[PDB]
Amino acid sequence: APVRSLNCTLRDSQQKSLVMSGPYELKALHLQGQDMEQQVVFSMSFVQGEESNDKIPVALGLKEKNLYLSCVLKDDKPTLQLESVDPKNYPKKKMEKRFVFNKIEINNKLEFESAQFPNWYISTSQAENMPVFLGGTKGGQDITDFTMQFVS
Ligand SMILES: Cn1cc(C(N)=O)c([C@@H]2CCCNC2)n1
Repeated sequence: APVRSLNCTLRDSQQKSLVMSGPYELKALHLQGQDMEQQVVFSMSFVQGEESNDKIPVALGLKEKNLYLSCVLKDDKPTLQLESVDPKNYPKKKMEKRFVFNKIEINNKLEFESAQFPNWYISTSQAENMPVFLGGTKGGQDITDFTMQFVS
């Protein structure tokens, strides 16, 4: 059958919202009021992959855009990128592994681990106006847990 998807927003556990910071970067900042329209709306697709009660493979596309969050090596390091795809072919149920995150329930919140790079997570910084990135160090003040808000 088709792939199933939900529209949603994400905020980090410090309650920063995610906005596009150019065509291919996301940044996290504290947002409230009129400026909340700036936040990115995701289409979260429920994709093929290893699954358990608390760990659900997803892709994170930008709603109304042929753009997906993507985990690749860049200058020999696992990195988060926004990658363009052929809009005729996406979303699909068998997304390529660079596009897959394991959405994990953690202490009433959500973590997004790279399926491609075990124990690398979608991360934000403490400071505002910094990129969303793929973090692979568990020590430090980087934020790896989020809440989801459902969108019409
Ligand atoms: C058509 N469209 C979809 C999205 C999105 N997936 O976030 C957008 C952004 C929303 C934030 C304001 N700029 C444009 N525009």
